[PDB]
Amino acid sequence: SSRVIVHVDLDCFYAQVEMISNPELKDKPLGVQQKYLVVTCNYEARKLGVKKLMNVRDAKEKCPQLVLVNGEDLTRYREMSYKVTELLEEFSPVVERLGFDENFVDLTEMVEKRLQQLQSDELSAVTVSGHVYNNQSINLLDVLHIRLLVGSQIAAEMREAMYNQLGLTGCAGVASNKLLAKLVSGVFKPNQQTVLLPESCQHLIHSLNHIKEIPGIGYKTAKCLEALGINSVRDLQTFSPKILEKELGISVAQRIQKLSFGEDNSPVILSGPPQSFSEEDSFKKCSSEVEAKNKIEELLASLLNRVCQDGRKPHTVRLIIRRYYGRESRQCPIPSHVIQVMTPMVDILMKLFRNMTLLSVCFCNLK
Amino acid sequence: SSRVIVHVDLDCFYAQVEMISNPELKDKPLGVQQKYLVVTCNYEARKLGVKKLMNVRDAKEKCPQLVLVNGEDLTRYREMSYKVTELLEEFSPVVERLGFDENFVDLTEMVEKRLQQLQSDELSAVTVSGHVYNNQSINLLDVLHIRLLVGSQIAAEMREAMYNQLGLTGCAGVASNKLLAKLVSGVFKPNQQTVLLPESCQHLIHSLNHIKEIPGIGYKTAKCLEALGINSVRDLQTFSPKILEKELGISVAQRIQKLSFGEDNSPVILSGPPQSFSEEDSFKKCSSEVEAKNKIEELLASLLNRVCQDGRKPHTVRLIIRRYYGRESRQCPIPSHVIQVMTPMVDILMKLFRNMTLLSVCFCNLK
DNA sequence: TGGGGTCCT
DNA sequence: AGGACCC
DNA sequence: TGGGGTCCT
DNA sequence: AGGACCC
Repeated sequence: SSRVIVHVDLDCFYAQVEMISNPELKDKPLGVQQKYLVVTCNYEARKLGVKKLMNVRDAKEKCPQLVLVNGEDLTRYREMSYKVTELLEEFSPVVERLGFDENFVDLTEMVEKRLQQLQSDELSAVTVSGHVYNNQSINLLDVLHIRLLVGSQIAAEMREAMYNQLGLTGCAGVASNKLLAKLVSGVFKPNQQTVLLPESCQHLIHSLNHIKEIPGIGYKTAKCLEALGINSVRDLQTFSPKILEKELGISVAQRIQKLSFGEDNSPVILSGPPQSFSEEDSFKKCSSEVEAKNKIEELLASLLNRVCQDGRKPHTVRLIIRRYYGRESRQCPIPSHVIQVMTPMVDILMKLFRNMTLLSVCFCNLK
Repeated sequence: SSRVIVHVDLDCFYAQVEMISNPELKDKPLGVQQKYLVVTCNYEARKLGVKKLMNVRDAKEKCPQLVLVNGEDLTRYREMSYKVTELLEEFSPVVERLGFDENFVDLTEMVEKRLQQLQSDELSAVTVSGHVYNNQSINLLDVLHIRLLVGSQIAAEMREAMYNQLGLTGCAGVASNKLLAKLVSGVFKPNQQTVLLPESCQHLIHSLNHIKEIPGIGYKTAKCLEALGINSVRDLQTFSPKILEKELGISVAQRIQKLSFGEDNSPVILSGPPQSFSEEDSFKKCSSEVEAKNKIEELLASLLNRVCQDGRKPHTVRLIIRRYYGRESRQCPIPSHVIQVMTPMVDILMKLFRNMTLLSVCFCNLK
């Protein structure tokens, strides 16, 4: 029943991609910006206060030496993202993407195939590659420890190949399910890896400071957990199954309570090609109304080329909005013959507009 | 590009299935009932006024000689339904179900495979099997007429095999798309078949008396069409694309307007095994409230056995309701280990009940 | 106006 | 989750 | 608080 | 269609 999962997490991904394109930014503290935000920055900058998602100003007045590059156009990041995934796919086919810079790979079959290949002998010489989560002692006679170590060896090879073939660094974490692998991948933050032995599971999960830090617990369930008194991971573990059942509903509840013990049975799912391609414009005050379909000609132009390329054709169009959490969409089929340019598409987007701080087009339901 | 589609439509299906089970009903006018309704009756009864979906009383006082059988339990009808479909599948694999008693089969490849097998000779001796829609003359030199005739030959073989192997009669209609095949299957009503030549398409579509008779136009779009003045099929054909576009939305509108010309590009889709299994109880006044989960133990019992059997296991449960058009549901996952009896299931159905004229359970999302 | 079932938003 | 379609 | 993306109800 | 999650 037991699995060996690796979580691969690329360091400051857009900044890496930009640092490869312009090497005069390598030494220099680098911010990648979108509108008013600094969405990511390389190491040099991070250390001098720049962070997470700061202002192009609250972030410049915490570091004047800031280089900025625009990363609103996601194209190159998207391409390198799939290069990474394809590369992990070549190790083992079942790879799951999470955003552009994370991948889970189920290494179970591969770890076993290596283990069967060793003679009862070199097995005593199995070693770990990278850190062991809470500096825990390894027991070479524990079959689960041996498998996880062989998994940390695959992980280090994924990272070496990602570096040698694509020029990217990143972290990895090896554990027995996706929750834990992703929790432990970030213990040694910059370009390192960690393996979690079973005995330190509670240590890792109790090292969290709030239940929002558990992947799967979002902005909204966390506010509901709070309203109940639940704040630490231990409060969640010990809370009444009943009340939570009856309050977040059986599904959400009996799932996030397992997560609070480090238990998570969800399989790594094969992502394969994307289910949709969409593009957005942000702009606060700026869409008057009707005139700003011009906007609508551009996301199309961009998208059309991308949609093209993949080969597969979209059979659904969608348009999205906000005014001054709440966004609206209208969907419709894409007329069959127009599948097989812009012209009629703009038109069907323009009643999808009229039946109805930002605008987007999505191509969904590819075939 | 051109297709040959057959629509197979079983005569008074539940009554046939019951007439096979109890032959002392064969001569006798037979109603199959559910609650207060006579949902179907065989020929003998139909002719003496009994119809469609009448009262067990407004229908008995239009015919006192009525035998009634209960057909609330859909089990045997459901089994014979799939026997029919499997039998048509053996002619050509792409068969689409519509309710328990209709199937579309795309005969295009099969008609061509027969045509290639004939020598330039016997081709002049191709004949039709059954009626030609508006008594239209056949042109043996028209390649579309020849294909449709070979399609009426496949149809007659489907009907003979359905009769010889399963003991069921029914109608068939052969045409160039599903709209037309289904429109023309019912021209000769009891146990006969009709083939539609292209030149009589407008005749058939204008023989309709209201646009609700066009398959795809339902209760709600028909009321909207009315509100616009649109009543005949010809009003719909001639109505402003624009207004209708802008009023039912581009998708519904540009689709039902094509239908009003007899044009319909939708493929016959392979139904294969069912996407869900559900059971219902009706009862007006009767669910007090909480106590009537007892109800909830039964639909389960029934369902569990069925779900079992198919082999494939449901990963989603759902519960449905109405109070005194509008029904409510709550869905949730089925706990993994309980996939692999009743006990915990009733329980997860009973919070799905408490977060919340009739009740039902659905097993969906089989795997 | 039963007792099913499918796909779309 | 709910609407809309079909039998 | 960008500019993407996925699955569920 | 909209909510909820993740990066």
